[PDB]
Amino acid sequence: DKICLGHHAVANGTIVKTLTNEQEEVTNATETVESTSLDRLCMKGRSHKDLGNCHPIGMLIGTPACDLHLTGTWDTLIERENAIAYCYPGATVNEEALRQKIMESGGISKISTGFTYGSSINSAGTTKACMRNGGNSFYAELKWLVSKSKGQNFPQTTNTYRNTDTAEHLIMWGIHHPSSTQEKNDLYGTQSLSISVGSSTYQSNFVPVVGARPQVNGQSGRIDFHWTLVQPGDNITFSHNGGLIAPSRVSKLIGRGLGIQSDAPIDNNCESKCFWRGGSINTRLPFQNLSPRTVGQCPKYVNKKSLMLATGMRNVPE
Amino acid sequence: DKICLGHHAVANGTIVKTLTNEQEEVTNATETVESTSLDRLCMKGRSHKDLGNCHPIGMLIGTPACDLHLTGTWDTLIERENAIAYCYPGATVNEEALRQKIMESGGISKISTGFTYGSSINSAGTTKACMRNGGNSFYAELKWLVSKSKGQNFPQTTNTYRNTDTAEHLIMWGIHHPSSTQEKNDLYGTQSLSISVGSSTYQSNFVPVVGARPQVNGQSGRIDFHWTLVQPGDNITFSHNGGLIAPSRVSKLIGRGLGIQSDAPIDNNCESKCFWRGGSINTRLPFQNLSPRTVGQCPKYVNKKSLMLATGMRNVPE
Amino acid sequence: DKICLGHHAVANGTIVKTLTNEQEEVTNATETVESTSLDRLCMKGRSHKDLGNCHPIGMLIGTPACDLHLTGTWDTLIERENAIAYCYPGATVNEEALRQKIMESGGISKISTGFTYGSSINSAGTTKACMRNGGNSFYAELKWLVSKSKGQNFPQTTNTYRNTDTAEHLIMWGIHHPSSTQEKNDLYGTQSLSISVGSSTYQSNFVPVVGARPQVNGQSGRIDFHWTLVQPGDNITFSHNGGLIAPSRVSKLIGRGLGIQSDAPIDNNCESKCFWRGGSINTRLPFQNLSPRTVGQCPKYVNKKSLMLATGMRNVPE
Amino acid sequence: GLFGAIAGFIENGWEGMVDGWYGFRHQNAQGTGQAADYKSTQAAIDQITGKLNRLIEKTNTEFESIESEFSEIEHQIGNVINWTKDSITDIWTYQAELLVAMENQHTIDMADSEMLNLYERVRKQLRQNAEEDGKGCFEIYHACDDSCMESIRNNTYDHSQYREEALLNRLN
Amino acid sequence: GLFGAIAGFIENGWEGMVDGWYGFRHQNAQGTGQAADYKSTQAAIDQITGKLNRLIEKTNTEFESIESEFSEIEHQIGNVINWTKDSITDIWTYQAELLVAMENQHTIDMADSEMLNLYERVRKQLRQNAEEDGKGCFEIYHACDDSCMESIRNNTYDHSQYREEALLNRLN
Amino acid sequence: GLFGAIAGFIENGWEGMVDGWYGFRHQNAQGTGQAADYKSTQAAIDQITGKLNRLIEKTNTEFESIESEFSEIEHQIGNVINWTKDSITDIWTYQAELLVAMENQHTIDMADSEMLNLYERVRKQLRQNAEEDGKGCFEIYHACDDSCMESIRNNTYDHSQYREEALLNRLN
Ligand SMILES: *[C@@H]1O[C@H](CO)[C@@H](O[C@@H]2O[C@H](CO)[C@@H](O[C@@H]3O[C@H](CO[C@H]4O[C@H](CO)[C@@H](O)[C@H](O)[C@@H]4O)[C@@H](O)[C@H](O[C@H]4O[C@H](CO)[C@@H](O)[C@H](O)[C@@H]4O)[C@@H]3O)[C@H](O)[C@H]2NC(C)=O)[C@H](O)[C@H]1NC(C)=O
Ligand SMILES: *[C@@H]1O[C@H](CO)[C@@H](O[C@@H]2O[C@H](CO)[C@@H](O[C@@H]3O[C@H](CO[C@H]4O[C@H](CO)[C@@H](O)[C@H](O)[C@@H]4O)[C@@H](O)[C@H](O[C@H]4O[C@H](CO)[C@@H](O)[C@H](O)[C@@H]4O)[C@@H]3O)[C@H](O)[C@H]2NC(C)=O)[C@H](O)[C@H]1NC(C)=O
Ligand SMILES: *[C@@H]1O[C@H](CO)[C@@H](O[C@@H]2O[C@H](CO)[C@@H](O[C@@H]3O[C@H](CO)[C@@H](O)[C@H](O[C@H]4O[C@H](CO)[C@@H](O)[C@H](O)[C@@H]4O)[C@@H]3O)[C@H](O)[C@H]2NC(C)=O)[C@H](O)[C@H]1NC(C)=O
Ligand SMILES: CC(=O)N[C@@H]1[C@@H](O[C@@H]2O[C@H](CO)[C@H](O)[C@H](O[C@]3(C(=O)O)C[C@H](O)[C@@H](NC(C)=O)[C@H]([C@H](O)[C@H](O)CO)O3)[C@H]2O)[C@H](O)[C@@H](CO)O[C@H]1O
Ligand SMILES: *[C@@H]1O[C@H](CO)[C@@H](O[C@@H]2O[C@H](CO)[C@@H](O)[C@H](O)[C@H]2NC(C)=O)[C@H](O)[C@H]1NC(C)=O
Ligand SMILES: *[C@@H]1O[C@H](CO)[C@@H](O)[C@H](O)[C@H]1NC(C)=O
Ligand SMILES: *[C@@H]1O[C@H](CO)[C@@H](O)[C@H](O)[C@H]1NC(C)=O
Ligand SMILES: *[C@H]1O[C@H](CO)[C@@H](O)[C@H](O)[C@H]1NC(C)=O
Ligand SMILES: *[C@H]1O[C@H](CO)[C@@H](O)[C@H](O)[C@H]1NC(C)=O
Repeated sequence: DKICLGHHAVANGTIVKTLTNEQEEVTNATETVESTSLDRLCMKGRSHKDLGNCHPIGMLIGTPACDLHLTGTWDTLIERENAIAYCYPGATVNEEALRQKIMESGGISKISTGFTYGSSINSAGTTKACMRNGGNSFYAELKWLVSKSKGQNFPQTTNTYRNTDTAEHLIMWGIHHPSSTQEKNDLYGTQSLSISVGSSTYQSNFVPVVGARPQVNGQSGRIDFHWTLVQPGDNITFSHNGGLIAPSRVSKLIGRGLGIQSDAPIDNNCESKCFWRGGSINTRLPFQNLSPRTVGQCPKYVNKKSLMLATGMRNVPE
Repeated sequence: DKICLGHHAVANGTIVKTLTNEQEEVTNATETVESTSLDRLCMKGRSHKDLGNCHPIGMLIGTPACDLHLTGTWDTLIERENAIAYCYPGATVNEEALRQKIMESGGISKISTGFTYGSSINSAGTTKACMRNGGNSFYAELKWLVSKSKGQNFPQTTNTYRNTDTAEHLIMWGIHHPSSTQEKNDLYGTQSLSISVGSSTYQSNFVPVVGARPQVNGQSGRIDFHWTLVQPGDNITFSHNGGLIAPSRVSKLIGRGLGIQSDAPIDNNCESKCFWRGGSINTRLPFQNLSPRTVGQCPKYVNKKSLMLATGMRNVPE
Repeated sequence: DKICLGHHAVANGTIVKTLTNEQEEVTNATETVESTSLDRLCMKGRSHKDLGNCHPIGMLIGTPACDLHLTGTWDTLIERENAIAYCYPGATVNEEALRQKIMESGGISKISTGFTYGSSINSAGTTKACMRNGGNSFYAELKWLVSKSKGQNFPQTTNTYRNTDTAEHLIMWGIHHPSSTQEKNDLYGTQSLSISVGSSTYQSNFVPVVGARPQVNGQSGRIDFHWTLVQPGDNITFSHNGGLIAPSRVSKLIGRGLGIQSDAPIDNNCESKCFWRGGSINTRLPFQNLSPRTVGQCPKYVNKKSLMLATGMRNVPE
Repeated sequence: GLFGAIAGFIENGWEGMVDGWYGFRHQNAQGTGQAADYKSTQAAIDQITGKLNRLIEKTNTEFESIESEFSEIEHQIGNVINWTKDSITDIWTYQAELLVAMENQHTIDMADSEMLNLYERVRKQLRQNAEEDGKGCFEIYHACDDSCMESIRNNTYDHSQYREEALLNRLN
Repeated sequence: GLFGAIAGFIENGWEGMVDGWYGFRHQNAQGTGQAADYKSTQAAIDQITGKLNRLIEKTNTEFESIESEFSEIEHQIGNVINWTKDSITDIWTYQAELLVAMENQHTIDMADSEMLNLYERVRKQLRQNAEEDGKGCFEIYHACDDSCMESIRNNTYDHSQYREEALLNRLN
Repeated sequence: GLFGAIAGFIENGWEGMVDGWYGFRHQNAQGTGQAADYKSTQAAIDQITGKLNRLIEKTNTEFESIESEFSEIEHQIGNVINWTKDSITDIWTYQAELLVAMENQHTIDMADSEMLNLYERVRKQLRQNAEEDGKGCFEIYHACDDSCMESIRNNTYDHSQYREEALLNRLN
């Protein structure tokens, strides 16, 4: 003569937080914050270039390490720690901007400048800091011009690159800073050194630093690189009388790509959309507590070990 | 002997999303995301200035395109695509910061510097690249100083501007970089050129750089612009012997204003508080999917085409 | 025969906002936005340094007003309005980046450069602008180098600092900018002045700007400061023939600390974790309408005077 | 749903109802009739109106441009700006989606609630003179003319008047 | 409201009830009385407490200053910071308002449900011995003295004891 | 809780019930039996599934790096980036915590309501043939065998069939 209504329960439920109760026991609950990383770079479905010990910028000027990466196409570009950009010591002005540009791109083409030099110029300057096949070499995309006759003055020289393509090119050049006035004379002469670089949307001048400093890779001299974009149809002129490291090629950045800085090994058998220094994050969860520095399409970083979503009623045990 | 209770329904309602259901049918729903823009700039109750062909920086140096815009007051300032700043080819250091200052402002006054020059200086230099009234002219607010007699050394000169106002003044000046040494010699002489500038909060040196470069508006030379703020009560001194493009007037920025970049036509009969490249957003809706780049007081931009807010119960058809 | 169920009410209820009602009356409510500030810096539990007169950059270079703040340790650094960095007129390049580094730190140590100079150099150059004990002095961590003999050529000089510690050191130097060529000739000789600074990760040239300019603290000359980091095991060389304000001590930033900008008086009997220009915010509330600019662990700033949260039922009076 | 009426024990809505959200159908000696309840309809509509007013309240925060439309930004500052803007947009998109989903959940359940509140108000009004059919109707155990029907809708029905007749019909 | 009791069928609150949120008024020959219910009052109070505790739990993110109070910031970076700070402030202002509007809606409805639950608890205890008056009162069809009234308040009322008398009266 | 059933007037859950969320226990002449209710269980599970579906829908905003892992970032811009990233993290942390706290409050109350909806359905099912005991059971005032119990569970119980026997036992 009796019929009772009820609901299920379990022997040990799980604790969740509600708006009213920090400690509400429910039948079932599930994690909303990802705590697990895969410690590899999941590269499945991606056309990727691992730069090894080649630095993004190295790709533009032609450091020996980057000889296998002077041109190419990718949808994912992978930078490693301690990668080499500069065999000969120096830095690029606005380095981080350029690094990010290269890392936002999906490829690099190279186009020759066609720069020829008079018989009173030696275009074949090399160094022990950039070695190719056990011999003194130089950046593949550049030429180190010095006076043909040791000590005798370097002539006023004009070189113009014309961009005849339908897209903007990226041009780079270096300024050599000697380590002494003596070295400065042998290479370029006594005259004051003026390097004017001008397009229709850019101009600038450079005076080369002569002064003693530490040896880096056996060299006290420095080569500092500078860059600018050349628009379709526009010409860029190099008016120079010594100390210019002139481009033998220019670069063109193709398409869009995802830039990754990581030292986690490549895995072509998992796909992922989210990456960080320590590998890949592929979860369906909306939140993530592994790292604030991720790239791609990522779950949002939160400062929480755990957040449990109730997937069942209150647990009221027998 | 019967009474029955019920609710209304419609033939077919609208779908909305709930927490527990993505395809929930209700009797009525309303949009929360604005999809529509007014393709004009709504300027009712606004003291506005349409710069047309004049670039904000051209207001301060007095480019011909900007002749109607050397002074003024406004609470809204409108910049158009392809506006002209430089008639004679060149560029300004810290250009984007300067452009933003002008666009954050509510007006421009001009104060004469009072600079005068000895008879061996010709302050009337002009160029066919800055045309006025079918004749050669120059930047209204500046003077191109050259040696009165061709080929002779420009004299050592000192010009001090004294800010007697209670407000800070924006002083601009130019440095001319010739296209050749012969040009450089004709204009200022064979002497080494030096321009030093000094206030009590700023100092710098500038050297004109001769160099071959492409023609822009028929000119291979360049004039590069520099600016600094002179405090009330402070003075600013120029020491120069050739290459200085000296100010005949300085600017004072007045009050606050909203800067807008757009090519939408101005409408004096509608009002708005939210503008974008494509025009005006007049909505009561809290969200907007037209553009991430908006100015004023705007609905928040969202990555959604549509978001329906239920305004009625569950629709349960007969 | 009658038993009635009911709830309590109060005479004077409180208005709160709900999802559906802007003007809802409840039996009680509590504030969620902090409007109250303590007009004191609450320093209980904190090893703090009040810089008083002293600007954080002055700690590095040794302005007299910073004599009590050349070394030390703290968890909390307090900067005041009108603090002095430059007794002798000038400024630091990348000043704000430097200021921020010092205010992110928990202390400062000082290490000697060991620099010495031949008898043709007077290294004890001083100025009336940097007074100590009623006498003309100079920045405690730097040396003003001028020719021993007036008008004589400042010799070609090299000084190298070597970092033998296991941390990076912060090195600073200055460039004197004379107010005339006569003064420049008197101090450094008639030679062209060049200052080159080179480490393994940094190099730059510097030339003294000479020209007339306003007297600041009685001086038309200027000393601008420059800085860089020298890595563990690295060397930094200075090559100079006059114009270098050379370091005698370099700095080491210790640990982490919290930087506060305020003129509020210190109080050692209250404790706080949130600070602003006007003092300390001590609240359990999650929001505050005091200021958008706070430091520490702070309630979030909201554009709201008041947000009442109901702590009772609907008030339904009789 | 939450309250069991709409999409619950009441089978469906009435498309014939055009002057109300909630109401009454009757069937007695003199046939059928239909009338909308003004009170519970206005209770629900006022709450909807409240939500719509919250939706449109403006913040007067004026924003300047930090991106040039007509000239190129320096690449690094440009990337920071892009990162910040995209982050801000992900937050608002999320907020917007959450707000609407939450409000919708609530307005559906609020509408259900009002239907139950009308039902309950009627159930108690009739006291012992009627019974529930489980499909949202009340089976009345007396002669209830159009005039009696109006009093139930008018909330002035007096069970005392019919209890004697009704209880006899119920206990049979 | 959602549960129909507070500002619903219970017509108003009792201003002279100072020792509880919910409670009882009775009426019988011996007189009238008023006592608060403890269990439902704490049920409501403890849920309010939970909310207060959530409101006051503090994060630990240390923020440094990115804006000098006493010197000039470079104009372009100053503008990025301003835009970003104002964007964050708009988010928190909106969040604060959403939080409080939402919590408020919830606590009001929660308070209503606890009142309803107490009503339902009494109704089931009284079983067939009483009838709902629609104003939140129960009319009791047997002699219920102060002591009888007390057992109802204390959840120890035994309906089997009064059933015979009460059923006879209900049928009159 | 909100709807007064789970951890309300129903004392505890049944661990023995492994084949469903809501159910029946009965006792009559032929002993005892326990069966799950499909429709109420599904309604609850389906609503849970809807929330998890919402939880896993992916925003496709592609972010780039603005912070080098391998080289030094200029200090000022590095501080702005850090301020911004931490601000965003505080927002998301806050969002996540509120989302789940609210969601959990909702699923608990939704489940509670589905218990109450099942209870109310059966109450109307039995009409005048049974009485509530206050603990989630109905005392049936006639002989109700296993075929009779099943018809309550299956929602095919006709009350007219037992009304006469039931009412007699209810009076005595
Ligand atoms: C921060 O974020 C902004 C906004 O996303 C970036 O600016 C965009 O940059 C992209 C380049 O990645 C631009 O896309 C290019 O558009 C060109 C067309 O020009 C117009 O496009 C629309 C017309 O509606 C306008 O928005 C715009 O004003 C232009 O007038 C195309 O020619 C390009 O296509 C090329 O790419 C394909 C790859 O599929 C190649 O095969 C070909 O080379 C092809 O021609 C390209 O799609 C986009 O216009 C920019 N948007 C805006 C609003 O400016 C910033 O660059 C970014 N900043 C940093 C530092 O990263
Ligand atoms: C990024 O955002 C910050 C904060 O909003 C801006 O800093 C503010 O800049 C504005 C200028 O637009 C300053 O407002 C001015 O304040 C003057 C008085 O200053 C004193 O009082 C304020 C009180 O809060 C103190 O902050 C300050 O330290 C001083 O003690 C007023 O006199 C000014 O009025 C002007 O307009 C009137 C019209 O009514 C004219 O008649 C006058 O000529 C006058 O120019 C003006 O309102 C404000 O002081 C700054 N605030 C802070 C906290 O620093 C940044 O500039 C902004 N950066 C950008 C866009 O790059
Ligand atoms: C923006 O934020 C980033 C990330 O938070 C920040 O980079 C971090 O800087 C801290 C220093 O504040 C670095 O922490 C060090 O790392 C090593 C481990 O590799 C620790 O063992 C160190 O311990 C030292 O810390 C003490 C201070 O309490 C020192 O007195 C002593 O030297 C200790 O041995 C130390 O914690 C950390 O490497 C980075 N983190 C990352 C992920 O890069 C960056 O500096 C911020 N940017 C700006 C401009 O402020
Ligand atoms: C010689 C004399 O007494 N001249 C009187 C002027 O006083 C001097 O003016 C000169 C400029 O002409 C300098 O400002 C002198 O300033 C000092 C100083 O105190 O700062 C003196 C220091 O010894 C000197 N330091 C070094 C290392 O040389 C310093 C520097 O030369 C400059 O700061 C470099 O820029 O200057 C000052 O004493 C006086 O101005 C004038 C007006 O009444 O009367 C002159 O007789
Ligand atoms: C800027 O120039 C003016 C005018 O030369 C200076 O004003 C002088 O102030 C002094 C007091 O310091 C007074 O003797 C005179 O009123 C002014 N001098 C002369 C010769 O007229 C002003 O001091 C200069 N520089 C600043 C303020 O830095
Ligand atoms: C650049 O070079 C071309 C080809 O030599 C020449 O016609 C002209 O000087 C320049 N043209 C343009 C479009 O810049
Ligand atoms: C710095 O100088 C010392 C002493 O001359 C030298 O041995 C050491 O290798 C140098 N270090 C670097 C990094 O150049
Ligand atoms: C939805 O339509 C109804 C008519 O059914 C109308 O009254 C109402 O205005 C509409 N909703 C909104 C938000 O405008
Ligand atoms: C409201 O008053 C009640 C007592 O009536 C108290 O419990 C509560 O803390 C009060 N809150 C505030 C903010 O005063």
